[PDB]
Amino acid sequence: GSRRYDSRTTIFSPEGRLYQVEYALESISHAGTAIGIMASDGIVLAAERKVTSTLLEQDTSTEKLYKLNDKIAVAVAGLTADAEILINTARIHAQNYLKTYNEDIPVEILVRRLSDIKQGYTQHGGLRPFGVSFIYAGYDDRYGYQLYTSNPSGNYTGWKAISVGANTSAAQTLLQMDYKDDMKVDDAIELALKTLSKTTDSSALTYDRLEFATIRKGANDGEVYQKIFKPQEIKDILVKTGIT
Amino acid sequence: GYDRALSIFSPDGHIFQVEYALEAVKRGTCAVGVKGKNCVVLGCERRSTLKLQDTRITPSKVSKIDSHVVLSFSGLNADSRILIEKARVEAQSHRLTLEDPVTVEYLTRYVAGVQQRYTQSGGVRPFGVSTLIAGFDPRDDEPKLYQTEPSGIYSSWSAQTIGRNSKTVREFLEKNYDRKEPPATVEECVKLTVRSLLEVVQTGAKNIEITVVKPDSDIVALSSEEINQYVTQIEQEKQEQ
Amino acid sequence: SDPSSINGGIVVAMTGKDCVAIACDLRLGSQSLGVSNKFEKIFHYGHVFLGITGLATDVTTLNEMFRYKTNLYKLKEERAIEPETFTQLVSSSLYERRFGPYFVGPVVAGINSKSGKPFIAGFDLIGCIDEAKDFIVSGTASDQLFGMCESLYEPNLEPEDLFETISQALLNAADRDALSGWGAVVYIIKKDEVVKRYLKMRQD
Amino acid sequence: DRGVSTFSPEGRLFQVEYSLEAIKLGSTAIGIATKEGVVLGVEKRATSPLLESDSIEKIVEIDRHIGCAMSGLTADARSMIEHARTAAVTHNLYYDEDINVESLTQSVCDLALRFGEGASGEERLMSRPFGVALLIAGHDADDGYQLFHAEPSGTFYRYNAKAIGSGSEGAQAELLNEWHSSLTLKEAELLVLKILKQVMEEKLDENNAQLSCITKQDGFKIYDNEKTAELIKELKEKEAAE
Amino acid sequence: FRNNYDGDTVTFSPTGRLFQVEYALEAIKQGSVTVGLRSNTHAVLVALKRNADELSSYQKKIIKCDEHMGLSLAGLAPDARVLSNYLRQQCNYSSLVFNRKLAVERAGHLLCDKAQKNTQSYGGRPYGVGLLIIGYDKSGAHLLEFQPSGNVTELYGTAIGARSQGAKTYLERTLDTFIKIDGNPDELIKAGVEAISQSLRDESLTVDNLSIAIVGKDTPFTIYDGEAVAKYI
Amino acid sequence: TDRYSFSLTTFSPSGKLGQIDYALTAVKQGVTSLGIKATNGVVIATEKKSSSPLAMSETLSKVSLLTPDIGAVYSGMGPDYRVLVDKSRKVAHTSYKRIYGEYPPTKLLVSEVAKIMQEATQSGGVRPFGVSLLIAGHDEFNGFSLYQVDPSGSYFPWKATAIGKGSVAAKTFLEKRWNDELELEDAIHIALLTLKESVEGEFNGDTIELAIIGDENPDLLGYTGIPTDKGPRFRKLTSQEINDRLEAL
Amino acid sequence: TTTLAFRFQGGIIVAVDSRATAGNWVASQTVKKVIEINPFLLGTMAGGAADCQFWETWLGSQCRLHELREKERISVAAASKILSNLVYQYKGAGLSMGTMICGYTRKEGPTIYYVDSDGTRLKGDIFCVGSGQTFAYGVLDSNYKWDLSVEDALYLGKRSILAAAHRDAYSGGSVNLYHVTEDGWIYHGNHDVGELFWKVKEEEGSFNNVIG
Amino acid sequence: MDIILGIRVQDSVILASSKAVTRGISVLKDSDDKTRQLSPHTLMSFAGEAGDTVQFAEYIQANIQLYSIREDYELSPQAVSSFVRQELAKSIRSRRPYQVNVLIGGYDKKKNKPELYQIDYLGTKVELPYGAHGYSGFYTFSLLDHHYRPDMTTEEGLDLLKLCVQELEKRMPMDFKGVIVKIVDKDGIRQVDDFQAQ
Ligand SMILES: *[C@@](C)(CO)[C@](*)(O)[C@H](CC(C)C)NC(=O)[C@H](CCC(=O)N(C)C)NC(=O)[C@@H](NC(=O)CCCCC)C(C)C
Repeated sequence: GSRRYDSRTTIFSPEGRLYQVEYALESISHAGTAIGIMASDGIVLAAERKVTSTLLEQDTSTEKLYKLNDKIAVAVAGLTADAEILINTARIHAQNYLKTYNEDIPVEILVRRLSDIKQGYTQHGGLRPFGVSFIYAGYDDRYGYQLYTSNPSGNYTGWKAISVGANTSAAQTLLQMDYKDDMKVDDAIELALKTLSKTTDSSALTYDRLEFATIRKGANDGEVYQKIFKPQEIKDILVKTGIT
Repeated sequence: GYDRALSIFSPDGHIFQVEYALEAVKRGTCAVGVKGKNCVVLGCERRSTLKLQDTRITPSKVSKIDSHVVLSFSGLNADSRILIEKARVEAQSHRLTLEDPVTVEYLTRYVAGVQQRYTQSGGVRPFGVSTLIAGFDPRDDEPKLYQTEPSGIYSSWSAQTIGRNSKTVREFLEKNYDRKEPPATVEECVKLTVRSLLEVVQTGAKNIEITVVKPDSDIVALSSEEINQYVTQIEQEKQEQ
Repeated sequence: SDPSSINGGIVVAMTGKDCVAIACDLRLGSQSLGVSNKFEKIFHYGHVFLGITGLATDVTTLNEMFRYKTNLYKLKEERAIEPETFTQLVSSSLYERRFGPYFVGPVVAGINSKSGKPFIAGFDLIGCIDEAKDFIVSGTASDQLFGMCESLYEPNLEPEDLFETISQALLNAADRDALSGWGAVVYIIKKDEVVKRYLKMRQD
Repeated sequence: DRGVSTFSPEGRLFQVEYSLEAIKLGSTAIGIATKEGVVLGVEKRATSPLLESDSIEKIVEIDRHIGCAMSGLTADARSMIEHARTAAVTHNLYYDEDINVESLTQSVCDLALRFGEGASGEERLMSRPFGVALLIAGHDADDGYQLFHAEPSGTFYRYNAKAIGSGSEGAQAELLNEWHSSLTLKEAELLVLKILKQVMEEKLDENNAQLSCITKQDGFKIYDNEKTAELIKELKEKEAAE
Repeated sequence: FRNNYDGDTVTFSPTGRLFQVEYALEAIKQGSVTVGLRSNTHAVLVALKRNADELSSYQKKIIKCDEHMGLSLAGLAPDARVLSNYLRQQCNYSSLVFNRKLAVERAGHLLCDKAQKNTQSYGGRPYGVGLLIIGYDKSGAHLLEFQPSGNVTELYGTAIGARSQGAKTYLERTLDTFIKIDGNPDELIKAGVEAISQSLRDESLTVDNLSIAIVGKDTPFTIYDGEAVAKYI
Repeated sequence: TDRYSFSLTTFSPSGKLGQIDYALTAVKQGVTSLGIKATNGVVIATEKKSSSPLAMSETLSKVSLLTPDIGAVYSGMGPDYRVLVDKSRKVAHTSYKRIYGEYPPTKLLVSEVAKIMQEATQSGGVRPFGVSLLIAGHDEFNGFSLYQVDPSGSYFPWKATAIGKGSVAAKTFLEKRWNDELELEDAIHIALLTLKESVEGEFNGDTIELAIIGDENPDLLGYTGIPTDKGPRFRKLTSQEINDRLEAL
Repeated sequence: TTTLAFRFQGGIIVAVDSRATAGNWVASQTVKKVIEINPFLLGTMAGGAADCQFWETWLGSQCRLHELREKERISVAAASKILSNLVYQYKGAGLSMGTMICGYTRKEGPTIYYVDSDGTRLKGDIFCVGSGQTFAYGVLDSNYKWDLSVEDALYLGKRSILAAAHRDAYSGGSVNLYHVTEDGWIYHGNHDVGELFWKVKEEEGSFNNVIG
Repeated sequence: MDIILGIRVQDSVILASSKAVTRGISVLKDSDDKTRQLSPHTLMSFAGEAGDTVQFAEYIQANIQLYSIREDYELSPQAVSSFVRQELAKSIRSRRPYQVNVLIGGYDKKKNKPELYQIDYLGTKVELPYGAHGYSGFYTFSLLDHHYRPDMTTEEGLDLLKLCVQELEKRMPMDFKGVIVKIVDKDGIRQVDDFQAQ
């Protein structure tokens, strides 16, 4: 029968490692780098697309940054195809929560549920795992600003600053060297650019290769605001830091 | 749909997938549990590999199953969330059909039963998790400590540890824990816990997390400040000699 | 017995020169018993305003539902729902429960953000779209409202004027209905701004 | 790979045979049947001294007249015991009588071959056989005191005496020579204690070994530690005598 | 060669053989010997029981299906429990719906058809047991042989199990004798005892070792064990 | 019965998804197709590679309409494209038109198609689709758009691109010629020239398939009456309409 | 039916009649309306005969299972809820049963639960259930003190049934008595109303409304 | 029906519940607590059909308790009330629908304000200063209209309740055997034991 062709995607190695989870994590370490830094007055998300073409459209494009919610957003590293399937449940889940409790979903409860969906493909069903790592950046009336990461294993953790994708080891050490707690948002904006600029496998770090977002609570509106930087805005902020 | 037998017997008589699930536990961070005269203490280690974390929101290693019973684990974190959840649901069901919170033995037996069930159902792999379940039975002031493992086997321990280097800490407890006279104080029982983890983890302010469960649903996790004081005293014990 | 007749409440919408107006009463009762003088019947999703009369649990549900559906829409489309389009989402949503309907009488009002065109629409409990240029009425005193509007209404009213006309329509209709009234609220809508006024009416 | 329920060229089921090898790794269990009662003994075998030995439940009550001793992968036995009790109590509900030991055993063994991968016949959802053997002891009106050995193969033999687990083959040649038809219950209790002592790795005491019996009068009892301690004391006195 | 064509019953060998079925047949040859034999009045089963120890019991080889039909087993005991049960329902159904004693020839066709479905579908292993079914329906006395391939054969007399070739040559030699044993059950049972000892080698058949069953015209299907078979030793 | 309830695309030690990598190889073997986006329109074009001089090229349409405002072209395996087009049309109704009474925006119908292809990457017992698609469309709120959809399920927006055989050399040709001030007539001119580098054989309206997303076509609607209905923006050019631009090329 | 159970100084008294009817036809005068769940647990029966008998025997089974499983005897709160929850699954199918579950556990002491097919479960000290509950309540309420002796408490229970047996047409036959203590239940006899009425009337002076 | 009253004042919500359980012609109990504690600062009372009444309440109780354990956090009164409403809104269009009218008395620890919620078996939720289910409303709603001020103390709130209870004992045909009264405030849930002859 079909027994012959079954890869057995949900088994342990003699070592006690999940083959498919490991090989999927290896896949992600090749995808474009994403960075999340959380400050005292907001959170920053940035990402780099792999290299692309001039012809490529940058205005309509939003491929690594996604809005999950009024107050939650995500950076993607891995297969976009896989990522959208999950992003769509994540959106449905938040709405379900809102329909039930008449309150916006707390950031962790959202993160946990996705990570539980991921864990599923790890334990039963004989299907392949989602080749996706997420950074989550959101706000709620309980913990305030939150930054999470989740990978194909279904494991999630909380961070002050984090990276997924390619060269995360190199990027983590650089953050671990320049990050401090009393940081302003616009200080964390600079850090994320510098970090990407130092791990870039390309010649130069240009606007057409970058995506940028902030989940900053307005210093006048006094409520939470999301902002996905449009090409022109990134072009402007890149001259400020000194990368032209 | 998918029912392929993943956990099966081998020529010599082993279920390889369960043995490999144990190996996942052996890789997990160290977890310890010791019971005193009037309490149970739970100790866990936190990795140093990546150090830009957020302990406010990162799940803690010790979780409440009910107001009176806690569960710690060693192994795959993602797998643990499934076990914890089922256990919490059964805690509520139990209060609802019996009008009484769960006994530690019962709750343990149900976590053990799930684990077993994944070792002889088609299409699933065993849980890469061993658990330590601790607490006090309703209206009872006798401390309880139980250990479960991927095979679904469970039993009670005066003291036990699981995870990486649990051999090192188990050897420590086997010579330091007296069954005749258990740790009489809450304070005395915390010291014995920290001392045992200090064999494995390297001078851990952040590296050791302690949770104390007392009779009648009195569960209170210890801060980095309090634990720090124990370690400060413990390392001064050696130098006097 | 009649679910449309247990809780009470009325809604009316009306168009003018570069403006729409939507209005409701605040009553939530159970037969003769007046229970809440606060129960509002208008909601908005971006610039699209919806009013619902009928069985109040269904009113409450359908609110939550259309918030759920517009939220997901705006995230996928990256733009706010438009009155014309929303109207269509309301119809298909109701007709989905054709043989077990929501006991409601929805009303849609707003201004197309692109074309600047004023827009109102009415529905029955199974999603039949009743599109009108002048006015739409709903609830336990729809008869009284139909007569009020058909008489008081004239086209191309100015924002200030329209307010007077719609309020006097609602008030006199609610005073001939035992299950409507107890307060009232009137939304005046312009392309740029929206103005919400509570009215002073009989409390019996 | 290969089918789970697949015959070897010799004519046996691969999964069943390997399962039998898992049982040889388990703790020793001994049953002896007499006209005064049936006796069940087990080795606790604690892996560490910190393990609380009386939480090793390798003897379980199935009904007031039927008891069970296990050997092998013991977590595998929970659901076999659950089935057993439900069979017993369910039989009592329909028939207002006590289930026959013979038929209770047969019920348990019916579960044993319900493994496969969506096979022909009747809905058998289980990915592997049980890795445990059972000794089922009891009493019914018709056939008196009985001891059954329940293999994961689905077959069940009746024994006058039976040992299962690590030291079973050595213990079996021992029980062969020792058992007679006119044994008293006290002689049987001491006989279980003697054989367990011989095959164990640890020195046998009231902590690492557990006794039980089933008689017509008091039904099925698990001996408390203080009771067995006094029988261990009594045995040592008698071996020293001759 | 054989290595690649024995993973499941769904696969044919290049020669045209089904190895999984053939290994199931081997389980019968390892089983304890049992024998059948009939005349026009009565059909008889004689079976040798196998024990594990001298402390264990001799596991039973004969099963009742209905008041006119039953069988003896050789091979896997659980598979005999499944198969005998089925025939018990098929006998039961014939009675309740048609007020009919299900004939032994159709008994075999039902066993043949049930066994066959296990040899063609993925996942399902063949049955691992052979059966000797004796009956007395509306057409006299019958005896059937069942192989887990599906092949059912109506015979006067036959044996299955270990060393069963000895008993089969005996019945082949004394055909003209035992078939004419009409009206005397005893001298048919005694003819079946002399058959099974042709397949003995090591042990002498004892009082808790022997198992005998009889059906016929004025006798219903019954089981003989213990001191009740003592006369035939 | 279907015993294939497990994934057929899995991860290899290196992090490659084998079946997808291979599906993409099949796309390079397929005939060249391209797409260009002007300020007031979009053009998609491909080559009709004929199986036999006896086959009628009209009966096989490599360019297809999905909605009145959305068109699709491909490189790779034809049969896989065909069944995708059937599903793409259906999904545009079930998941959108039957809900909102209007057609899905270009980006959302792409998104739906991507999903259908992604499931072929993960579901039990299926190989991925062996096609890359080019979707060209218009919607009131986005204007004109061009998207590329890979066997993995990924999608990228393009000012211009090609897929298949000579895609490498064709993308280089487009980079030279594309600007942000192009009219739709120019975009067609470039498209014909870019396709000329791929084609060895006959180059006419008989062996070249081309369609546009331009102005509303009132005379292609089929009815007059509703003022808010102005006709489809998808237009497939005829054999004759192509030859008209090839006479002065 | 008439049945009662109440709680006092020295445990629980349980008393029931023994009559079953099909309309106005007296079907039986010797029905056992008390199920003995175990040495410490009792259940009473009122309403549909089969519904009570069947499910309360099923209850007995469910309790034995709890013992085997948890190595401990089931609490009165719990045992009542096994029945209460079963009965609620069927709510609307037309089950008809008013039940009382009385027993002793160390955790709870003396405990009585009322359970009906409406799916109502109530804890209390005094309950009367069935066609003739009101007639029992009259005599029971008017003579109840917490500090009754076991002898007096048993009598009052017996007397309360008799009152109802007399007036209620759908009650009678004979009285069955029980006493629940720390050590479990004690059966206190089967008293035929035919002989009891004339014994009580004579010895007590009551029932002066009757000729004789 | 049973009596179920609630009143919100300045710093607390007060709930009053009929003590009687009556089946047919007999009062079976005169001391029934028609309430469940959902969380340390949220209390729910209930009246309706014989069986559905407790079964619904205990079901809502399990879910909120499971939530609190899972999140180590207490839901706001607004959030709990919404959850309940939806459970009943789900119920109404099912095979055999829950027949229960509830009041939610909560103190939002985050907002430092008391909250009261009336929800009928239809899932008709409304926030109120004072609330009543069933026939009880026909007497209390007009009494409270007259005597209620939003700045009242918990003490003034209890006087106002006794006055509602006296009116029901006087005019309503049922003997409901008095009320069990509970206070929900910043310190949790406590029971006013001596309401009998206060
Ligand atoms: C009192 C005698 C008052 O009825 C008790 O409640 C008594 C209970 C004990 C446990 C028997 N109940 C009966 O005797 C019932 C009363 C039936 C009933 O609930 N009524 C409608 C009045 N009688 C029966 O259960 C009788 N069976 C039936 O009526 C069922 C047959 C109908 C199916 C076609 C039998 C005892 C004769």
